[PDB]
Amino acid sequence: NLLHLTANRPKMPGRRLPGRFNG
Amino acid sequence: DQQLDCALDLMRRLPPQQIEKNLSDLIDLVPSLCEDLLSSVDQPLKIARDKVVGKDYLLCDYNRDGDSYRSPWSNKYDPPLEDGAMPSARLRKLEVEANNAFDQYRDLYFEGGVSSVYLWDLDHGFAGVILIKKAGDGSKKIKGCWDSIHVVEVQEKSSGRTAHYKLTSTVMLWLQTNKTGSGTMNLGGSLTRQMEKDETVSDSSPHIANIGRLVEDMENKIRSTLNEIYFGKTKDIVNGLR
Amino acid sequence: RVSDEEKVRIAAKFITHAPPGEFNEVFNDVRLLLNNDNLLREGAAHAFAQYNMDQFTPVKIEGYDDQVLITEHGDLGNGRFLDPRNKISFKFDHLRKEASDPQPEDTESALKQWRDACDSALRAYVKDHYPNGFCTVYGKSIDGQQTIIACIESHQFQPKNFWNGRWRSEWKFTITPPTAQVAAVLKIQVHYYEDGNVQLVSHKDIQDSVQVSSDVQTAKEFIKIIENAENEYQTAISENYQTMSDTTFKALRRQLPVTRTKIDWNKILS
Ligand SMILES: [Ba+2]
Repeated sequence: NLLHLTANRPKMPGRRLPGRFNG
Repeated sequence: DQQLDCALDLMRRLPPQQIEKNLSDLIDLVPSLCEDLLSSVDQPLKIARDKVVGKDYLLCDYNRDGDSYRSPWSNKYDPPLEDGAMPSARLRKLEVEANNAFDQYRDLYFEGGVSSVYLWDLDHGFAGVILIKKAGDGSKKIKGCWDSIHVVEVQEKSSGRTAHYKLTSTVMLWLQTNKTGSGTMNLGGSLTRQMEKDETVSDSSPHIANIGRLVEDMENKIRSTLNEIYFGKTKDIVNGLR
Repeated sequence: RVSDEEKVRIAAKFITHAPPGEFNEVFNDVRLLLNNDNLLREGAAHAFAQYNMDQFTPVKIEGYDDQVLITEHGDLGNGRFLDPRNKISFKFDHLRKEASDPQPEDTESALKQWRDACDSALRAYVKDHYPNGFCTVYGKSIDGQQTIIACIESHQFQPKNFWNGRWRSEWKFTITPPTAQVAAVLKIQVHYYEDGNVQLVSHKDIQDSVQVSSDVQTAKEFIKIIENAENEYQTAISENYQTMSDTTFKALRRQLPVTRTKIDWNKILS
């Protein structure tokens, strides 16, 4: 029940994950 | 389901002295949340060297693509990438201008340190991150570091005469010392604030000025809050324990 | 790409690293992230116990005044802990943080009066110096050497105001007449989390060596050493705070540019 401001910042989709995480 | 909410709650509670390891551990605990976690969990800023122009720039999730980071100076990824996300020509021009502007802002307020600005396109406007990193000189055997992460979303209108701005700013402040009287003391962490405003977009009030004013107002406010929380509230809590 | 074994190792780690007064929230978070109550039960039960002992969790025993600390020194095996002041053992549920089944217990008839004298002196010191402090004093022979181990806990939990704090101190006097070697460690953790996550983590190691005589007089002397060192630590922490604020924080960023006004953004841009 804490407010998470950083969860609703604008995103950039299409970013590849770091290699060690695959995608 | 509630997983992201719990992951973010965890980051608010685990010691920020282990902030980098905490995130790495969380992504291992819930691997399918990796993108969302990299996007929502702030980390200390890292300084890299742009070997093309010879200027320092800052690394975070916002200028990353795969394992490479984009420099705001040379507009290139390091290590090189075939197909890294790049701003449009119009946004890159705004980005160069912002970088120059926030470099003067940085000199004026911080008198040192490193800044970086990264913009990207949205369907109806654009977003940016304004990054500032300043290390203290180590006087009186105190290590100090300040990180600013200002993320702005700008929604542009068909008329081009007004825009909606939403700023979400985190500042991280780290202090550490080891002395005979106190032993080891590490006072560290971050605060995040948000605000939102419609502004006129004009030649007298262009996007960079609108964003600059909001960033300046926010960071001045957070500097004073940090002062209150770090040196007022935590100290009072310590003295309340004994 | 991450195995269950690795996930529960991480779950156990996070549980042990929960800030003072926030064990329940962290546990709830981790439980929902693992989403495997069996894995959590098997691979993370050591972590509940390790948390409580590391944190010197005070616990009320039905029938006895004041509380006792859960510590590594009280751990009797089989879910039981020692209360050395009331001379009892009890079952302790690490998850509910509840004591039960108190039973009379024997310890060390040799170190008996010394432990009691030190306990008596320490309890008065703790009630005088801490708002809601608790202490536990153990007397054991370690590697053949008679040792008094004094543990002190004091916490303030205010989650409605988004903060919690805890002091722990542990003092070991190894009796080598006519002296005693003193080793101690003092620790503080404070967490503020209204719209953020700021923590102080602090610890100080103490080495000293003092004269020993009779049980009551030595107890007085031990408490003076504890008092002097804990006062000096708390004083030095407040001095460090002043220095961090007037020196380091001020050098990291100005309040305003030298013009004593905020920026003219139009003049920046041209
Ligand atoms: Ba998603």
